[PDB]
Amino acid sequence: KSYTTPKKNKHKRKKVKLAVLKYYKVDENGKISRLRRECPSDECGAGVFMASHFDRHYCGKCCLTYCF
Amino acid sequence: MLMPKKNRIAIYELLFKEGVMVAKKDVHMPKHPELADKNVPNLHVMKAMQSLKSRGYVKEQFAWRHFYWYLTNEGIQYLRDYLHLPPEIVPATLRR
Amino acid sequence: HRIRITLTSRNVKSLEKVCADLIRGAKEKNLKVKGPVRMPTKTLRITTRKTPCGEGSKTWDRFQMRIHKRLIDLHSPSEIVKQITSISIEPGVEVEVTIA
Amino acid sequence: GHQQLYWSHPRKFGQGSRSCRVCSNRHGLIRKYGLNMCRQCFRQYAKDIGFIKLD
Amino acid sequence: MAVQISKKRKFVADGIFKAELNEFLTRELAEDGYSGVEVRVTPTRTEIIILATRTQNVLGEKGRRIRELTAVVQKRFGFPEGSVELYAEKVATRGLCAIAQAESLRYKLLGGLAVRRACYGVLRFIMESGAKGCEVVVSGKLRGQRAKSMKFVDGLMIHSGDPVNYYVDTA
RNA sequence: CGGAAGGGCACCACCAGGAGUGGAGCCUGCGGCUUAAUUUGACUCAACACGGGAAACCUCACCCGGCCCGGACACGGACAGGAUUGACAGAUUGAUAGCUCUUUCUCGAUUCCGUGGGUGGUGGUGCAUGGCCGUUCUUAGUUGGUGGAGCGAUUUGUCUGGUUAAUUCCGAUAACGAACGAGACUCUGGCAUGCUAACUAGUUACGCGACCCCGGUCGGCGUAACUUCUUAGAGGGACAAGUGGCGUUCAGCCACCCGAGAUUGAGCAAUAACAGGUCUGUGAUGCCCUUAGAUGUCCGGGGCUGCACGCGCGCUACACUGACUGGCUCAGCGUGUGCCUACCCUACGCCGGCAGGCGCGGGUAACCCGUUGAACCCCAUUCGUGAUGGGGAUCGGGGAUUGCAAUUAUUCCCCAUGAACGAGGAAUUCCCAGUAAGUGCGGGUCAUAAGCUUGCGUUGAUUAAGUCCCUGCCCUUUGUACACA
Repeated sequence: KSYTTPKKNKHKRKKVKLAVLKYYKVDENGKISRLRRECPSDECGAGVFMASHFDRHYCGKCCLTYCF
Repeated sequence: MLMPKKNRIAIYELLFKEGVMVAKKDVHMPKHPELADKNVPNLHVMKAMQSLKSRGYVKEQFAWRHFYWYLTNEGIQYLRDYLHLPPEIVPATLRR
Repeated sequence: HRIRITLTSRNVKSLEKVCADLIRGAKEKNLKVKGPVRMPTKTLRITTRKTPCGEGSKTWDRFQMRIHKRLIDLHSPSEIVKQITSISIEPGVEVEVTIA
Repeated sequence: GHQQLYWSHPRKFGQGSRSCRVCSNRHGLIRKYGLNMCRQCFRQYAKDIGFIKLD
Repeated sequence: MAVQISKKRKFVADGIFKAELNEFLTRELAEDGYSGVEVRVTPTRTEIIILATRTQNVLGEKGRRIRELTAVVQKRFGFPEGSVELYAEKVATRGLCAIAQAESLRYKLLGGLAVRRACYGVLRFIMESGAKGCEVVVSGKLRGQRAKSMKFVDGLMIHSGDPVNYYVDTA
């Protein structure tokens, strides 16, 4: 049957080209600079970066929040 | 059915160490009653065995609450090619 | 040394044959044996509808399951009791052996 | 979450937590002596269980 | 037992065990000629004779389906390793078995033999095997949409009383 | 089929009565009305406390909104420069659903987008069905083989007469040999002082201990025998056996001595049929419909209870043959700790009037509840014919139990308010012996729960041993212009 209220669309996945390129900062010597904070959790030691939002930092799958 | 790779390998390893496998008709189960070591939910077990059944690799039976699967030789060869195991070791249902 | 045998069964004459065989075995092995004591029977009563739906005259079933239980005491060691109870068993009678 | 609301219902009681062990329906359950099955399948399989109409 | 179940629940659970086991082997050994089971419980072991017609067809490839059925019972009923044993045995004088002739007749009708010829063949086979009487009632839709029920009865056949419980066989 | 004749049978029929319904209140179901929904099947016996249907969730099939794919598998694209899940913050939302909107972290080939296709459906179809149940039909009817009558459908056997609950037999007979049903069968109940047995039951005698004046009581303890009381096994006992009458002196009927019964009740129950109910019992199933904004499934709430009305099954009363208060005294069917299952029956001691709460115990059951100390009934005061101390509808305040959640009072208890109802019209239901009826106790529905149903126990009658008068059924004959009769 015909409807009046429009349906709610699916959340379109915003794809990110080369998401690892936005993590580190490269130098001409043999060193790297880490922009985003690593998560200090036990299940994710050092290989997992955290989200760099505009006001506070957050790690998703362990749900760890750092506010200012 | 997006499944964990660890649970998929565990259910296929149980299906390879014994070809016939049972399951309980209940979607709302946290853990499988036979393999209580891993997570392995019963809905994942039923849908993985239904995916094996729909392409004709296993035999289906039912007794009032429980789905029974009899693994055939084509399923033996498919699990061997999937797990990359040598053909010398055999499942326990052909043991004598 | 006072070892207790509980005989639970659904059928009547098969249980009678089993307990008579136990009596004859105890009499041939010549030990102090008490009489077989009859516990009172139990009639499991189920009253349901004959009709799958509820359309028609109100009829009711009487499903009756009659279970029976006897006990036999023996003044003998455990090897004699296991030797008697390991011979001539049939599916109609369940045997429970209590040491104390 | 979906995992937090897919099984948020307490099934510790009621006639919908229990069901038949043949049909898995929620009507006419014989919970007596641990049968846990409907009366139609009980009438169907009473000869296999052992219940007989004596009187 | 550590949980200490009652005997009232125990005999009922044994009856449900026999009913579910009978239905499972009826649905699973239908094409091979299933006719019954007989179970024996001993200390630490549980023997069971499957009573069927085609023993080679119920064993398969050197007891493979028998080992599959032992694994079915072991996985579903929680039995320990090697605590249950199955043995297939051939039905003597299978023409008197009512459910074997019933499964033969439904597989004939599934293969595509006609109803009248199939009932004549079943009745002739059981009267050659030697029986007191028969009652072959095939109910369903025949030669159209209206339900037409047939009935092929000859010989002595009792219907009422206590002898109908264990003097005839109904399938 | 006959408001045609001749017989027999039936308290789902009558006579004679007994208890009732229809009169009042309440509960449940149905129709109708209203509503987003008041989900739906069934409409005479054979629908209407029926679907085990005593629904806050679930059941739920209905409505209002929101998740998810649990769309397998195959084909064509996308992709490791990443196919696609999960994610607390702030707005939204109902929820601490990333369900969405702005910002980004994470999952790792399981997945996504289209085309075929499958699964699921308490969706429709019981006029497609299978199975089950009910009914025709609790009555005694039904069918081959051979032979006979008739061209044939058909008839005899399958009955003139007697008898029986019965096509049950006697006996004539174009019939003979037979078959299903009935009968026969199984179980339940009293008869056993005889057998088998008993420390999961008792009896008799003692050893004591307590009390009263040698004797009496003690479920207070233990033991030398036993099963009489308790239980369950083999049995036996009743068969018209005997006598007196009626009757072809056959089939059978009545009374009576002896005797526990000289007709206990239930189950099964023939051929053939129902356009009976069930697709809402099934992963029993055919056809049609939906299948991603779902008729799949889950969550939150409501509803299935709604109220100017009528009908059906039940409960309470209309009272002195009764109400209230104390004292006394008697059972058996039974049930009891769960695969998931998260939920058992309770002894005893304290807190409280109460519902109940707290602790250790017992019990997987003749061990513990429990000698199952249940009601009517028995005895003694209060009442005095007043809608009164009958009755408890309605309604307010409060306290606890079960559950995540009681509001539309889940249930239980305390106080208070105190309606109709003065034995009920036409009409109608059930029944004749431990029967009706009064009365209470168990199981199912159950977490909380019986105004229902099925079993069991106590007290326990009036009236009848007949009939086709009414309502129907079964044989014979007759008539038919009916054969969805």
